Amino acid sequence: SNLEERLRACMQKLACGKLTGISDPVTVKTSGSRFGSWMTDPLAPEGDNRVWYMDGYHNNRFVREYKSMVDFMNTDNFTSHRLPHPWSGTGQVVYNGSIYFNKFQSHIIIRFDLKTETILKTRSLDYAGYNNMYHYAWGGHSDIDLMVDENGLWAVYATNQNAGNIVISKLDPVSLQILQTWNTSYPKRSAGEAFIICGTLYVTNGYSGGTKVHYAYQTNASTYEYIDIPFQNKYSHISMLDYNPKDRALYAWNNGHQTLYNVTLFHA
Amino acid sequence: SNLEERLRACMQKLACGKLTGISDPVTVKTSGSRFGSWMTDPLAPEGDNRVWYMDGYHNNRFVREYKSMVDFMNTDNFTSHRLPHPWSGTGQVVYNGSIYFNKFQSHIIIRFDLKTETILKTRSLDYAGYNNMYHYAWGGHSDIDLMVDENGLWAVYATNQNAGNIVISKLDPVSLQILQTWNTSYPKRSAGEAFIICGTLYVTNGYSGGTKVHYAYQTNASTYEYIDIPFQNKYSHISMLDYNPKDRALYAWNNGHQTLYNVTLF
Ligand SMILES: *[C@@H]1O[C@H](CO)[C@@H](O)[C@H](O)[C@H]1NC(C)=O
Ligand SMILES: *[C@@H]1O[C@H](CO)[C@@H](O)[C@H](O)[C@H]1NC(C)=O
Ligand SMILES: *[C@@H]1O[C@H](CO)[C@@H](O)[C@H](O)[C@H]1NC(C)=O
Ligand SMILES: *[C@@H]1O[C@H](CO)[C@@H](O)[C@H](O)[C@H]1NC(C)=O
Ligand SMILES: *[C@@H]1O[C@H](CO)[C@@H](O)[C@H](O)[C@H]1NC(C)=O
Ligand SMILES: *[C@@H]1O[C@H](CO)[C@@H](O)[C@H](O)[C@H]1NC(C)=O
Ligand SMILES: *[C@@H]1O[C@H](CO)[C@@H](O)[C@H](O)[C@H]1NC(C)=O
Ligand SMILES: *[C@@H]1O[C@H](CO)[C@@H](O)[C@H](O)[C@H]1NC(C)=O
Ligand SMILES: C[As](C)(=O)[O-]
Ligand SMILES: [Ca+2]
Ligand SMILES: [Ca+2]
Ligand code: NA
Ligand code: NA
Repeated sequence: SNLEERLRACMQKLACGKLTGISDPVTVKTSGSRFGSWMTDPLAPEGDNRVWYMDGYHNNRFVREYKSMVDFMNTDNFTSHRLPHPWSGTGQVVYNGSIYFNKFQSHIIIRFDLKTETILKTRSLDYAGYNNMYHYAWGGHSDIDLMVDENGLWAVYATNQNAGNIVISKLDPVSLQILQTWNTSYPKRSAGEAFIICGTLYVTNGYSGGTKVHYAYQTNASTYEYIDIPFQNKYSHISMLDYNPKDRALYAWNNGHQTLYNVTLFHA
Repeated sequence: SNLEERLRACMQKLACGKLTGISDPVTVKTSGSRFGSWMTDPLAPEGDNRVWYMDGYHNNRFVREYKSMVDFMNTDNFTSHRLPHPWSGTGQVVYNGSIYFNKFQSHIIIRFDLKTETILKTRSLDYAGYNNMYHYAWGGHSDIDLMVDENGLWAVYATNQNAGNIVISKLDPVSLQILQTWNTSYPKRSAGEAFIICGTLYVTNGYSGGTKVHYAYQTNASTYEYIDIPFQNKYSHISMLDYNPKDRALYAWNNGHQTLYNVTLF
């Protein structure tokens, strides 16, 4: 049981490569307000296709849980979980059964276990801005963006000591301690969103109109480059874009729609 | 236990990289004739540190088994296994309990199970040269060279349809079928020795003198480049150079000496 998860994690790392393409988005659902996030747990056991869904970016503490991806498309059946604190932004992630989010109007990260419904850890992000200071271009208190890739848990934010440029920190999923930190050269307020695939942070140019990935920072070498990978902004406003390594897709909240993007990675 | 093997094979592939260096050799044993091969199974279970030893490039069918590396260094304590046919060259490999070798005066490959002492599979290598035809630069009927890396079992040889240039084939360890073939443009006669690391074939400039790895063929892209990775030829003649994925080292038969090189990957 434990060796299977160790093996699948190794297989994912072996199939890693540079982002070369983003296919056309599929519309999974039309629901919610203009802003929000949705996601699945890439470390979910066999079965367990539960979709987690958080509407809005402010003073909403209710998380919806859908049974599966198909029940998320066609039905409105769900159970609601009340978080002890409201989240800020749409930067939450669900990882190995716990939801990680930014506490409302703070730089505090909270790990909340979804089965027993209890706070497991609370830790402030050192020098991270908050309260619409280093938001993504679309605003909405998106100062801190937590995400998961083939390597584990990550925090994307910005600090005053870095002139408001994006900072990447690898997090420990249990202690929430910063294991390593990279200073990028990209202003977080000028990015429309960001996502990490295989240790590489990809940053988009904006949130409306003709969007593209145009900056990549490689953490394995602390190098960066400007690129041009366009993707279709089907409903013209994107407020959430995150990669899921289990199904190699970007999850997006797009102007009151929930959409999915297949990605292409380089494989010799 | 099967997933432990499956997880370890994944971990090895994930730790792969480009060859960047070869350390100074260490002389493990002084024995044997001018030509031969020695190796360990990269897929031996824990507790199996057996060293396998084959003296000569012809007229010998007796494989020696030593208990461990330390018994190989300091003792002459070994068991003899008599193969059903003599081997050709020094390009044998031991892999997951079987020995793979080229049968004397033929291009046939034989998989021989060591514990049951049984031939498990026989198959002619397709279009491969034999009998001192497309040998390495040192000769010794080394027409066909079987090797193992992180990805499994390989066969390096030359064909006439490839104008005498090195051909690489990935083999199935059970059926001995050719899964995929790559045509290089490196003339096998000019190759001193060759070995595969992480799907890349490395070819040395000679079996003698100031030896150097100077050619790398990347099978993941069918491209090649010229490199410069010098290593010391302690005893002036090398009849065997094999990579072992488990210990990240090169095993060599250096003119009656058995030596080991550590490799550095990127
Ligand atoms: C919602 O759930 C109820 C009870 O669990 C079930 O009877 C009903 O069919 C479900 N509706 C949909 C649309 O899935
Ligand atoms: C996921 O959680 C289980 C127990 O709930 C733990 O044993 C396991 O190590 C965790 N996996 C990771 C990758 O942290
Ligand atoms: C990032 O920048 C801050 C302040 O500019 C500095 O204290 C820290 O050492 C930097 N870290 C790296 C990895 O460059
Ligand atoms: C991604 O590709 C898979 C298989 O090619 C397909 O089943 C799935 O529908 C695709 N999803 C998107 C959003 O393109
Ligand atoms: C071989 O092993 C025996 C005992 O098993 C020992 O007495 C003998 O000395 C060993 N051979 C050598 C060359 O040391
Ligand atoms: C090694 O041999 C065993 C037979 O005992 C087999 O089950 C296993 O799959 C083999 N391993 C490889 C990598 O071929
Ligand atoms: C290699 O060359 C032979 C003949 O020269 C040809 O039949 C074969 O298809 C070639 N293989 C590849 C992979 O190019
Ligand atoms: C190779 O490296 C290992 C560990 O660094 C060491 O124990 C061994 O002696 C080295 N062997 C050679 C031949 O340098
Ligand atoms: C999308 As806004 C101006 O409420 O941060
Ligand atoms: Ca994101
Ligand atoms: Ca060799
Ligand atoms: Na996120
Ligand atoms: Na060999």
